[PDB]
Amino acid sequence: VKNKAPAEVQITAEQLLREAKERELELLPPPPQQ
Amino acid sequence: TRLYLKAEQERQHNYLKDGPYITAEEAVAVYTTTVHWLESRRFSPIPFPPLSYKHDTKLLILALERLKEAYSVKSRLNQSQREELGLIEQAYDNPHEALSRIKRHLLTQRAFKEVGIEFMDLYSHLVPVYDVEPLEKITDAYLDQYLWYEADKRRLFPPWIKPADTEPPPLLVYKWCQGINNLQDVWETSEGECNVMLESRFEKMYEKIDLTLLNRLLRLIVDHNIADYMTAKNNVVINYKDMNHTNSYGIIRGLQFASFIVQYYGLVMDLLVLGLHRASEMAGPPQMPNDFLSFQDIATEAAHPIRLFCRYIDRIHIFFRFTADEARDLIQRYLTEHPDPNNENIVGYNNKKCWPRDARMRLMKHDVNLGRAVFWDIKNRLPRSVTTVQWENSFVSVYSKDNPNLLFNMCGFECRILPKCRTSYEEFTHKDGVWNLQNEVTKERTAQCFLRVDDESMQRFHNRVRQILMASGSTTFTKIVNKWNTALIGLMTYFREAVVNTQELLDLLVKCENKIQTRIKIGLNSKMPSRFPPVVFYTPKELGGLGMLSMGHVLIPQSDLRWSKQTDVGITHFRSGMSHEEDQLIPNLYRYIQPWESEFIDSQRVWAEYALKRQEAIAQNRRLTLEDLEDSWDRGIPRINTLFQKDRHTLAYDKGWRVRTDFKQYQVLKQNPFWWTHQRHDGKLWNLNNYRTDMIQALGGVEGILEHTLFKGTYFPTWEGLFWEKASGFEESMKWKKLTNAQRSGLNQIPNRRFTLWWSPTINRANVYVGFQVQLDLTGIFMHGKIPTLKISLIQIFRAHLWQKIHESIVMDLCQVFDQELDALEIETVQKETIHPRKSYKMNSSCADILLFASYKWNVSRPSLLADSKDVMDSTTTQKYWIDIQLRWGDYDSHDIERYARAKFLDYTTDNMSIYPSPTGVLIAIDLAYNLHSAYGNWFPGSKPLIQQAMAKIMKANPALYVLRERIRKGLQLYSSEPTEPYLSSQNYGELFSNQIIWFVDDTNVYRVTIHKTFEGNLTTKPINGAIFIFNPRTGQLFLKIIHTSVWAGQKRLGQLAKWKTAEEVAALIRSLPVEEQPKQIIVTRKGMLDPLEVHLLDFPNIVIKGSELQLPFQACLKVEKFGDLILKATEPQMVLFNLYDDWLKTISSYTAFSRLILILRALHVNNDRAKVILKPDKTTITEPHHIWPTLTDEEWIKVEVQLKDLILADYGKKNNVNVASLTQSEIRDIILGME
Amino acid sequence: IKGGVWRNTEDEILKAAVMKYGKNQWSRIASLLHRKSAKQCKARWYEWLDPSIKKTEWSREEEEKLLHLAKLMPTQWRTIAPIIGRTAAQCLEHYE
Amino acid sequence: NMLNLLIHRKNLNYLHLDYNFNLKPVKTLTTKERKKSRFGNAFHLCREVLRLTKL
Amino acid sequence: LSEARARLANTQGKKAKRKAREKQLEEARRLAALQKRRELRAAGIEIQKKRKRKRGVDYNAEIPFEKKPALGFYDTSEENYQALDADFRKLRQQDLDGEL
Amino acid sequence: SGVENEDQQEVILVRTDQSGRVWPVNTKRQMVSTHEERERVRYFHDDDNLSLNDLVKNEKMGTAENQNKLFMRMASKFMGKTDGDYYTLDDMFVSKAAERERLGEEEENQRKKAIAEHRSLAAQMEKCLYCFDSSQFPKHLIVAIGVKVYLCLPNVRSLTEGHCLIVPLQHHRAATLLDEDIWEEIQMFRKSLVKMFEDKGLDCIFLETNMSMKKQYHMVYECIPLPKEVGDMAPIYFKKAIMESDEEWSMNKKLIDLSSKDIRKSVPRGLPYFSVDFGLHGGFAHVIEDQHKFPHYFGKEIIGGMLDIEPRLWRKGIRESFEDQRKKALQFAQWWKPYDFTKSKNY
RNA sequence: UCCUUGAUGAUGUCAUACUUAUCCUGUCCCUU
RNA sequence: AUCGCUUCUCGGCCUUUUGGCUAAGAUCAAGUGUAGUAUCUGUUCUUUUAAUAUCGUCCUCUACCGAGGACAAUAUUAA
Ligand SMILES: [Mg+2]
Ligand SMILES: [Mg+2]
Ligand SMILES: [Zn+2]
Repeated sequence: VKNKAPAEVQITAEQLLREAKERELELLPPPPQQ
Repeated sequence: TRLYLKAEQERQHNYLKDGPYITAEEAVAVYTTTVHWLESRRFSPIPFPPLSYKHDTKLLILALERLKEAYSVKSRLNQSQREELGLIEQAYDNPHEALSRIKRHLLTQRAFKEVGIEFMDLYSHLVPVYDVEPLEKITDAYLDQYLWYEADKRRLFPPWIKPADTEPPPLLVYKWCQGINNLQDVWETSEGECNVMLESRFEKMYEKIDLTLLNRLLRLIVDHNIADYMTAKNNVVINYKDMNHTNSYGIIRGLQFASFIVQYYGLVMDLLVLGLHRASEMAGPPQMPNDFLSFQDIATEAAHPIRLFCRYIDRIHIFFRFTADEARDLIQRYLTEHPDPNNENIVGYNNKKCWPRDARMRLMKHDVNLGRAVFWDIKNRLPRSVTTVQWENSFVSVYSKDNPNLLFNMCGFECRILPKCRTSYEEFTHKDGVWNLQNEVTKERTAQCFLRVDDESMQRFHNRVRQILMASGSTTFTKIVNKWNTALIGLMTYFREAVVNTQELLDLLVKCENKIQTRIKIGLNSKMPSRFPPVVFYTPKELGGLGMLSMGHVLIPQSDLRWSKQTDVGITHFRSGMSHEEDQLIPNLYRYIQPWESEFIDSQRVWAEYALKRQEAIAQNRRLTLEDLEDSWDRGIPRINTLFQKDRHTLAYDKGWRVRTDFKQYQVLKQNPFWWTHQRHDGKLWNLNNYRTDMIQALGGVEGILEHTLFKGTYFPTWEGLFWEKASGFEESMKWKKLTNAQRSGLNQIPNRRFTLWWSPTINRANVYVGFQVQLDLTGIFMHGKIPTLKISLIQIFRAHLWQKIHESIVMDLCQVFDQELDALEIETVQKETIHPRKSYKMNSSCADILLFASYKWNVSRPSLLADSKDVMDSTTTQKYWIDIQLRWGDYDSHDIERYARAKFLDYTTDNMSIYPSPTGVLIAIDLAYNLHSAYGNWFPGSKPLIQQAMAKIMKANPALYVLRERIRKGLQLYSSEPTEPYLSSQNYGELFSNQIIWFVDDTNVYRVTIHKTFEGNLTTKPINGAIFIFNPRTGQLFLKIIHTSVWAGQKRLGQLAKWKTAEEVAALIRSLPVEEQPKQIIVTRKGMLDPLEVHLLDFPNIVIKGSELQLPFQACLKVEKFGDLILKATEPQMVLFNLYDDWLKTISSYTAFSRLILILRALHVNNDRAKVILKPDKTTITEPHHIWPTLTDEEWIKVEVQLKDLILADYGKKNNVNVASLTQSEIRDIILGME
Repeated sequence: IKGGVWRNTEDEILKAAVMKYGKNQWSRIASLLHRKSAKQCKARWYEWLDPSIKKTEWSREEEEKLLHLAKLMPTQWRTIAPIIGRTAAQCLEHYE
Repeated sequence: NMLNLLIHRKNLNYLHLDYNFNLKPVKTLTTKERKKSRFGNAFHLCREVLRLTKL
Repeated sequence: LSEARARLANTQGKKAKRKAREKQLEEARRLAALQKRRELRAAGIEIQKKRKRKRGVDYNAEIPFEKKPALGFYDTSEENYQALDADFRKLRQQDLDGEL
Repeated sequence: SGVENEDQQEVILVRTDQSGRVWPVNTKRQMVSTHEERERVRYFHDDDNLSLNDLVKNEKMGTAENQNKLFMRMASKFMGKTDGDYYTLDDMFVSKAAERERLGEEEENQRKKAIAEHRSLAAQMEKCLYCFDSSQFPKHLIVAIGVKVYLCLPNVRSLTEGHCLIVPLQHHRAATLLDEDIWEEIQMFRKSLVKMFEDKGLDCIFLETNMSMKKQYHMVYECIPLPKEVGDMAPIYFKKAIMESDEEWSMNKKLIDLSSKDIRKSVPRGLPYFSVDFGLHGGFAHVIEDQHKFPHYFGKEIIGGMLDIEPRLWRKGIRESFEDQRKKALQFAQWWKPYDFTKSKNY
């Protein structure tokens, strides 16, 4: 059951930027200790 | 476009900085002049569209139709088009919600979303195309419809506002010419009188409409809410890719209602030019307004020098009549304000260089000063902040005692009128380019009008053809030709008779026609060298041609007028049009398109004639019929057939549609040549069936056209019911949704495949392409050149070794014909060689396709043809006889099969590369492309009438040739109802009773269903036991095969495999039956079984399968209670035997018994209850359990036959309301036996 | 089947997408917000999300210049709006 | 001999010049073999001059 | 919101993403061939391999495009440098490169 | 043949061609070897498997495309670019005769015929207003029931007064796709509705609109009665609107005349044909190409335009009271009581 | 000094659920 | 105060960082169904008949060898 109600957090753009910084889809892992 | 928007942001900024240009004294003058005009005409202002307006849904339907016409040509749509069509369909499906929405936007909305701009490139100038939001566009379109309807009711626009509904632009020029002629003493120059013709424009009329003053004038006209909407709508943001500005000064041309604003602002400036007095004299009184070029009195005509005045959208045309006093006074004023001491007015004066030297305007000082002075006086009447009039864009022409001509140019063509009283010296009338325009009072021709096409319209047509040659869908050959035909008929049906008087336009037509033909040829690559056949272009699109129209003197060669046919006698060569003539010259369009003067004379005639016809047809009380209407179908100014438009009652509310279609150029990106007309109101206005008909007659007739094609390769008996099928090609969803226009660089000739296949016996000729002429792969096809899609077609037609299999199927069939005629001729045994299989596609040599082994000797004859008669002679050549079988693929140059046969005989028997066992054999040549066959060789007695009948049989029954023909029809997508396999239809019924074994097969009662109601009430469908009815019409033996319900476990919805189970059971029955009782013919009642049985009897190749037009009542035989109880009570499939001729053949002929049985079964099918009563009237009459029908003497059989005959005939006459006492015997036969 | 009412989530994704892609790539921003087109994203930006749009209360000299320009340029809110420094919709609404 | 020594030096073993100076591929060629074995107007023009002389 | 974060994170195109995966695959096949060669040298099997390239082996063999240091006014023929300590029981691939 | 157990049942895998004949369906590239010693001996990969009788079979059973299967594959990416001469599209086509992936042609064909075709048919069948055991099926607009066809009344506000339908029991999609027994039973209903409407003083127009034969709509045969002073003008309106119909510069010579020949032997089995009939005398026919510039209604637009009816009636309909207003069938039944031929039990 | 060789079977397989170089689309619902 | 080590704050280096051009290069859209691949869960091997295909001897041909034919059971699957 889905409820329509005005929230409290009210997600913003800088929250999207901060949660987008931690995705890390371009940081290759370092080579293993050989 | 980027430079234009830089300059346009500059202009809007300079307007917001430099204030109004309008100089408010001048704006008060404009406003006050408009107020005095509107109170002079007693104008009633347009209200807000009312809440219960009775005409509102009509105008809404009209506006939605005009918005839907924009996205009709294309089929690629983005999101904005999808939203726009969704809103149009919602406004159809709920009109009152849409009208509430429109009226709510008209009351409230005043800020609007941004509009887009792009430019249509017309190659000489650019046209703005505006992109408005869909909701706004619907509201604007309804507003435009309402404004034009209320403006035409209230008579807002006087008749000089020229794009009016009941006037084509050539009718406008014609009315202008006869209005000049019908002015009082207009050509007299005796006391000193001048005529002046000024033609100019309002240079930046659109660009300079101040929106505040526009609000003021619209609040004079319409309600203040409507005027505020129309003013605030013009002030939007214009976007292009980066660029955003605000239209603060000009107007937006692309708004749906901008046409109304333009024509009304032009009315205001017409009041500025003419003055209120002369404009009121032209409009007449409001209680009795006059039409366009007519005054109230002769005295009101000559009151002022301005005589005639029209305004096309931003083009001005005034006519002036001056006495010498007024002329000298106005020249004095011009020379006062602008003196000329060096006589330099004759230098900068432009004259028309189209006309010859005697025909142009002379340069006299008085006439040049008068033209410049009249231009000066009209130029001073307009403030440069409102609009201006420039000398470099205008043309003035003065008719005087020194000038015998006045030149003018009103619509897209120019014309000069010359009176007979002035210098003509030869009163002639022969040219169709002229107009003999008569004076009204005297009913005598005073002047001639000479018509040429303007150079700008010629350059417009040339740029139109240049656009056709661009636009990357220009490699489709029907896209090109249809765009060419549309542009050509737009040009001709606009400029009808002015085209032949203009020689440069005719040369331009020939040049552009050769250019688009060269584009098609380069699309086939064709070569630079000529003798490409013009039959592929001008052939109507129904015969597979392009349907290309023509306006140039092109001729077809005499070598194209050759054709042929192979009948039972042999090959017959027919020829078109040979006595000595070369007059085969492509029927070009000017003869078949009526000139405008004939239109204008004929139209009043046919409308008065139709009025009298429907007046006498309503007093005689009959509704109008298609014949008397067909007398005058394609004739009239609005074209009499327009009275039968789908909706005439809603087109009575569509006003102002000329200017609306002329301003669709700023809304729609597509340019149409019919910007001046529309078929909804004006009619079709051209008809080309005579043109198409004698195009077919000029190319050589239908027979002479189709010999250029692979029509003979398709092997249809006739050409009549052939329908083409562009709905199943590769242009499909994958092609439509293919994204990436570089796809259309390799796959660009794949639309052209069918065309290239169809005309392939002329494109792939030696005399069209000088070429290396390689042989195609496993074929006897030689490809001349590298035609882009022909090889794909010929590989897909001859897929999986079709030449080899056709060859070894004709060899085997001809051997099998020789395998049964041993004891008629002199034989021992026929034998088939096993040569290398690479001999079918070997043109240089061949070896031996059969070898005969004659008993003693054969005095054969001599080499002759297959279609020769006589002359048996020389030496005997024991034991040896060879035939060869050559398969060729002929073209138009070389498909004479007899000449080919004798040529290959004389080339193969007289060399060392091909070695034959004997010198006494024959080769048989077959042209697969034309289905021709012949032979040439040594014919021994009793062989030629065998080979004639044998080849005639094999050329229509070979299963390999069937695969060839069906693959050709497959690749050509060409279909046919009216010819089929020849049925049993009427005349073949006598052949039912021969010595052969013939079957009737009826599967009508196989898949029978019973419907019953469930607990839901919803009706469901359950099967019952069915049967297959097989009947002998020559013995009477019956095969009843009961089809049980169990098989139907597996679909039980629509079935569709029933036909297949029936064909499978018939094939299994013939398989179990011995070879003595196998049928020769199987004739089926239902045509749908003709294809499955022919599949399942491929193991039995000797069975002919025929359909019946003559239907038989064999379904009624299972209505009998014995058969019904045998079927419905059964639980196992079984074959039951019967005989419906019960004991009749002891005393009756098979056909009499069959006719009696058809009478009985048809009476059971219709009479029922009454047939059973009449056939069983007495208890003492009995029937035997080994039989079906009662034992009767022959007279009793005659009695019951006459009775059931009356049962059939009376019920036919009852169900068709016809008398049975007037029927002829053939009609009675067609009622009883089959169906007429 | 595009548009409707704008929620806070779509507007914050629109703000972050203008921060990433700029004010000259609206079809890359409208690919990030379904049921909203590029014209709708551009209009929503310039009409409620540009930080030059004065969402504060109208002062006295602003509404005086508003009445002067609206008497001075009748129903020309796209022309009046850059002079008094408000959105044309806000300008029209406050004039009414 | 000159023309098929030019063929055999370019390692184009999948082509065949017959004795009447027709150049035909022995097999069906890949995209790389077809891009490799495309001759110009010099080779083909000399081949056709030799075809005329052999006629 | 998930697509919003995943598209605000990305900056790389097709070729950069295939080259990063190709670098990881090259590292994996290098460690695999290293393990195979280390086993073949540990048990002791002297299978030699091939090389088919014009350049590339010129790096360890000698000084690639060697320029001699220009000589003058001071004798420098006597002095020399001391080679690096091998120490192949502590030394790692990370150690030669230095910390990231 | 194949089974395809569609969630419980068994459906026999069958394929339809363009001509609507229903056929039972039986159940890296390596560039195979298209040559011999120096000589070209076969093009496709299976040129030596097909016998002549097998070619006759595949020509009779085969659907009418044979170009599209190759054109779809070579229309794709990485196919190279046609550089004018020496590599045309003709020899690009030859180079794509590779080795199919172990009866992959068979699997794809089977998959298309079975799963796609069956799904489309089922979807049409379940949402069909006709074909009795369906989902919507108002069931009280039924007036008649025959051997294989019946009379129905439309689901919407019914453009004219006695608007009725002649509908078969099964999906058949066309009249040319019908067999003669179903067509002769439709003509009996036609000859009865003409005689009923003529005795009321009205006239008859029988429409049949068949769009593209790949969407599987049910066959319906319209009957729209309108007054005799309007029905005498009815051939003129259709003669005018059929020639000013579908795309200009057509191929097939618009306005086929069916007065003597009739529909079955006038339009071939397989292609769309809007057709019109005026009472008992046949009217006109029009083979439909360009399925976007031809409305799917087209006949009620002309009839509702000559009767001056609003456009909501013909496009999208107006729904009625689901039992109350749809008891016009009571009025239609007392009209059709003397003219019923589908029974004799009237004792 | 736990023993301490010249070497032709081992971990699988099947089913279900989640995402394509295939598959088919040019397409619609529902109340006043 | 001076020198050294360790917290803490901050300034300057931080272009060490956005590595071209064209018509903002262009355009802007989806749903369903099947097939294939991967992952997870559950449970199995080693130590008579039917269908299809084809070393010894004898004969003939050609220069001990080769080819051709005939003859003698063999292999697979299921109960
Ligand atoms: Mg990309
Ligand atoms: Mg390229
Ligand atoms: Zn149905």
